[PDB]
Amino acid sequence: SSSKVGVKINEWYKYIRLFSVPDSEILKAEVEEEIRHMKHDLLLYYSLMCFRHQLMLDYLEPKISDLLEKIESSQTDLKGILEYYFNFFRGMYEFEQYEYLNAISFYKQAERKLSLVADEIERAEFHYKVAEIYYHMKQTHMSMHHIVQAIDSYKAHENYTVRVIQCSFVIGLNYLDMDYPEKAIPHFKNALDKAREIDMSRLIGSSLYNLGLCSFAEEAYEKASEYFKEGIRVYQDNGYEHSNRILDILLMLTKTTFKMRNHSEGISWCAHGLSLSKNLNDEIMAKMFEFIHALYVDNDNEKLNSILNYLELKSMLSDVEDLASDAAKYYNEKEDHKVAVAYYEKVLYARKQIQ
Amino acid sequence: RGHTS
Repeated sequence: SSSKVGVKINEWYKYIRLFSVPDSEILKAEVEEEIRHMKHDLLLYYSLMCFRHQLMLDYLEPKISDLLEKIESSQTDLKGILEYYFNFFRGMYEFEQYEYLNAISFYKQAERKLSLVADEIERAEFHYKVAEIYYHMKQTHMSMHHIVQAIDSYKAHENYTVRVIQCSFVIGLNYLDMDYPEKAIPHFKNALDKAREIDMSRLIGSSLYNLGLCSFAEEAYEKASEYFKEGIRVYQDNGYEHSNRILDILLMLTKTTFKMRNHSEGISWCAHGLSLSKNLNDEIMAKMFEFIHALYVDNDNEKLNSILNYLELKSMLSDVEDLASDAAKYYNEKEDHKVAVAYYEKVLYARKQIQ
Repeated sequence: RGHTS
């Protein structure tokens, strides 16, 4: 009965995409009881699903390399939709490890076999993960192309509220990347209301963070700090004290408190973020708190350029542009127009690289 | 970047 268990793996995937944890645990136990007395590469499909299941668990509540060992072991002569799941899931994992070059390579290999995918929901999953990594790479038009396909499929179906809220995140954030904050606030707000409907604390705090990015773009720095403070509260009050994404909120608050000329609170916030970033062992976010410190405290420019180059070798030209924007503006306000020239030039370089 | 969750 190899088809009966592969069918149950399909249902396991369906409950994974629906973010139904009890159903996912039920079908994990059912399938695992079948694997013992079973006749293929089905063991890879099972392992592939154990991998995807783990990514859902990690997202809900913060090793995996053992599952990567069973995935990377004996992948000889792949074909069909199993090859699609292979490249797609490996791309999701590479995206979670700040490996953008590899995640894009895997996503494109999963895209070649997309006609093998019959479920509109599964294609919506692919389109959303591709639009996500395209927003992070600031390929705004490509990200919009994929995100509208994904959200149309999700909204056509029911109970995919979590994935629709994330699609609202991507849509609004691309509008924000086009200097349209008032066009991005409706989507972030809509996602916030639906985030408190399913009582998804992580999504609520992320909605507060994106809305604060809108107030930051409009230079309403107090309202931005309000969103950042309440997002930090929501994260560190609901079991998300050690989730890496909370650093993105602390970091923005560090800029905002620093921009409001509150040097002391900014000193403390940059310290909170640098310490927690070292604790969670995230070198990327750590060097980004190092930039804000070297810029807003002791004006260390060689350190700024060392960090900007580091961030470029990680293919994170978006964060390179954001930080060079911070430095060029800060030095321009201090009448230091020579070094302000240098960092505005780096913003131009990053924008051209993104193309 | 922003949270694409």
